[PDB]
Amino acid sequence: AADTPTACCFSYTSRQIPQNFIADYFETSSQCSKPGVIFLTKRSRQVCADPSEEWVQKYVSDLELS
Amino acid sequence: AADTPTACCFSYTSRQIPQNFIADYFETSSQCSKPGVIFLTKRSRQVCADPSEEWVQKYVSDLELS
Repeated sequence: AADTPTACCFSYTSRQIPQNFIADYFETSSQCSKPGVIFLTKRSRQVCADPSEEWVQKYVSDLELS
Repeated sequence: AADTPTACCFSYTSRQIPQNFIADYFETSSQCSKPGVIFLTKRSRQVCADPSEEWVQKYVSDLELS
């Protein structure tokens, strides 16, 4: 599907998520004013995170290697 | 719930949706770069629509007045 709305991030979480709550991730479209990663947790919550930060890169990396 | 991603339209459906498919609507955040209305259909398709189009204005008013 699409003309689906596209997910964009305008603020980012202050505080790092327990890595074992993390089920998945994606990168927000380049169409967004800001760049971002969206982590999907096990409860299926979606969280906006700052792609510059180490923990998000780590978590993304770990997710891609698994 | 937040820090959810916010929904933004980057383009608009170009065929008017038959009105009796419409289940609901929301307006996109003013943080998006473009205005929008996301219509939700009876089957749960989310559809981005130009709020400056006449039929969208109509559908929105009809939803609000019932």
